[PDB]
Amino acid sequence: GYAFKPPPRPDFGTSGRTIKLQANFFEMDIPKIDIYHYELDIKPEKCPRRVNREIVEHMVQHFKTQIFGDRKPVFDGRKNLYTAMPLPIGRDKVELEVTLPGEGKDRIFKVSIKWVSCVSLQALHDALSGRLPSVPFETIQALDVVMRHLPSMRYTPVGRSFFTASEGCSNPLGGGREVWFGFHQSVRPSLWKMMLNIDVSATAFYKAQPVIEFVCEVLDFKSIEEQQKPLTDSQRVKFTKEIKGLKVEITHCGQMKRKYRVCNVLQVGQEQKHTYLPLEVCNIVAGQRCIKKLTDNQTSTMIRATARSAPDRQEEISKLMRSASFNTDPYVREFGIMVKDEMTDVTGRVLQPPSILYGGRNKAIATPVQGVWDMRNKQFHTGIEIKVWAIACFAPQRQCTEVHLKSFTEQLRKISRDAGMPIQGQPCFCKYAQGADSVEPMFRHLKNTYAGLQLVVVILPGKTPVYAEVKRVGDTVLGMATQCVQMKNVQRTTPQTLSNLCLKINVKLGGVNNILLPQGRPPVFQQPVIFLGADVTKPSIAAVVGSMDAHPNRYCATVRVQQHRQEIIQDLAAMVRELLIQFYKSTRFKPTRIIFYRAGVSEGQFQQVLHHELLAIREACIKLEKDYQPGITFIVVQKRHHTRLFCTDKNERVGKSGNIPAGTTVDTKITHPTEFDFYLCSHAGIQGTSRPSHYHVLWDDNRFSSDELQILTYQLCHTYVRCTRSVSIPAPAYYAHLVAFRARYHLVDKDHQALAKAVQVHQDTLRTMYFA
RNA sequence: UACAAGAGCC
RNA sequence: GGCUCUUGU
Repeated sequence: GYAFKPPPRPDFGTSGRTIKLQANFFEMDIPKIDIYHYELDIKPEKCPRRVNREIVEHMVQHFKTQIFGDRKPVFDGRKNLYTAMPLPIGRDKVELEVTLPGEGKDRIFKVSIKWVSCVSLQALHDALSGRLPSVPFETIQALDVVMRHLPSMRYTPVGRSFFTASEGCSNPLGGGREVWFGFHQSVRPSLWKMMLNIDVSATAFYKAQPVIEFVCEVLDFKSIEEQQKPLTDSQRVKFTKEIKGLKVEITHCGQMKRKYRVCNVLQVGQEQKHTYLPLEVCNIVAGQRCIKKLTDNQTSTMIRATARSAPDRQEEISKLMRSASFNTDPYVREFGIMVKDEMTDVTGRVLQPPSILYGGRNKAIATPVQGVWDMRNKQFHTGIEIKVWAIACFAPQRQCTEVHLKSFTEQLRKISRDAGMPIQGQPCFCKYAQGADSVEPMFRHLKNTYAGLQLVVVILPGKTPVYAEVKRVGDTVLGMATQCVQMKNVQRTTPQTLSNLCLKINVKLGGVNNILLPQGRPPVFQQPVIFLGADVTKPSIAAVVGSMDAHPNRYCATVRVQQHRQEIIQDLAAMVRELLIQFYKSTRFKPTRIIFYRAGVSEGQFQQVLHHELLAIREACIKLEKDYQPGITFIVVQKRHHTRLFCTDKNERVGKSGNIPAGTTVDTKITHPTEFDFYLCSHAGIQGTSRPSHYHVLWDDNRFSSDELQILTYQLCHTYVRCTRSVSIPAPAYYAHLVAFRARYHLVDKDHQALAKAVQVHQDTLRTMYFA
């Protein structure tokens, strides 16, 4: 039924200079054997995943000769149990009773092992060979979890990651926090091998040491003898918050050991048993995190403990590939899996960054220095005659101050005359309001008093719903376009920092700031073209931005509100109806090429977002004007993945980060062959960072060649408003993120009546922006 | 919310 | 979705 699939890729890329890169991939030889599948029905399910792993280890170490023998399984810690060899258990569902011995009451786990399937590895063989259209994910998770279970004992796995132990090292941080610098282990398909994907993770952990030192260090009370007088109930309530939910165990029973469960306060387990453990006998076994409670400065320095440069990331993943030694891993090499520790050789395509045209008096050309360029006193295309405008500071009055607002305004108009704006005069009204209570009479006063008001400036303290109320009022009620600055960019200013604000408020009303070179433009630009971008984000968010003209700066935005915990677009018809009628109003020309975008989508949701975000635009385009179906170039970006690219022996080291140069498209040998995709990194040296941006283009209507698509997408990265810094993701996707957050705030002041009473967006703002 | 880049947070 | 820091033009 789901025949509305992404098309196969028509042609590989050949443009630009070809580079031989070293990706974040590790070559490995995968055999043709079939991995079997078994299910674990665990009773009870109140125990966590680590307790399940310990009990499965107990029944291999206790019932070796009956279920397994020398053939041994591999384990996914919640339900799944895979094995490369044929286990001697078969169809027989043994409801094995795990008997951990105890003080009278033994810990009884009722687990049943049942054969489910024999997973054919020839399916993934046909997948990476290119003769299958789509790569299966169940078999890629089986190949992932082949290499989990032996490192599951040494590194306690949560999510799809690993949490390393202190291999001869130590780390204190304070407040009961330590960093467990493991790694995000993954495997991704390719052409030749299903090469491994290792990225460092480096998260926090709540250690594996008993609760005496915990009450020594977390409550900062190392001795209770000095605290002779007891405190109030607050330490008891904090004890109830923190101590409950952390598993302890006994060690006062000789060789007989077991693991206990904590649900009451320390009143371990039920109150009807005879095993109660005070603070002097509790021992916490590893595997406990995510129930953390501390201030965020430890989180920030823990983020610093992960923040590593790209050559440092090369050395760290190379050290991890040496020290963990997955070829020396016993059950992995018993499973027929061996890896190649050496970094791969991948063939890529570095791109010439396109020369842009800015208009104005000179109309000369500026070229990017590997994805980055500055205007540097070069006038843009269409400046806008700003005559009357207003300031409505909705921060408290001490923050937005008068002489600093005057110097911000003056340096804004002076750098905007340097960049080519005819800003006429000071703003007429500079009012200093308080908050979300009284937003409406002064907005009515600004609408009725100053006729033809062009822009209103709003100053905000931070994340607060006076912003939410002013955005809802300004884009639904009466209709002035609201641009918002915080004082953190007003108090400290640099010419870049306010030049980019003047070019945000340039396009806020509407105008053209940049145009690509007609010689440098792809042949899509010889026809009219609509650049579209979607975003899914307390009801939830539907928000889509489309452009206005062939000159790629003028856009406009739509907002709707949808039900929560849903990441689909369902009201797309009204959105792109408004976008294409505003295109028709803007240029008197129906655009011929649709360039769709969406930022931040899950990898498994692609067929459903294809189903609801291209059939909806098709039933909208039959509703706008008859015999009008422009070709859609649907590009779905990812921006969060564990797949990196590293420079070839530092041949072209750029920046202090040491990452790869900008535009380095890689489609062969590490990207998925069988579908329509490419990697792209349009970045520079920032913070110490290794990254691409996976532009998995999900639909091309007329099936243009991907050589044109990648250079058009690189240009569209260099058609942002803030194109002064490399924006890495083409412009309507990031506009869509802004307008998505806008729809989010549009409904916070409060079935769907509260939603339906504040969605009637005004006609005086849908021609303008409310997001940049 | 000048904008960007991304480690997780919890 | 959620923030919280670091480095930047």
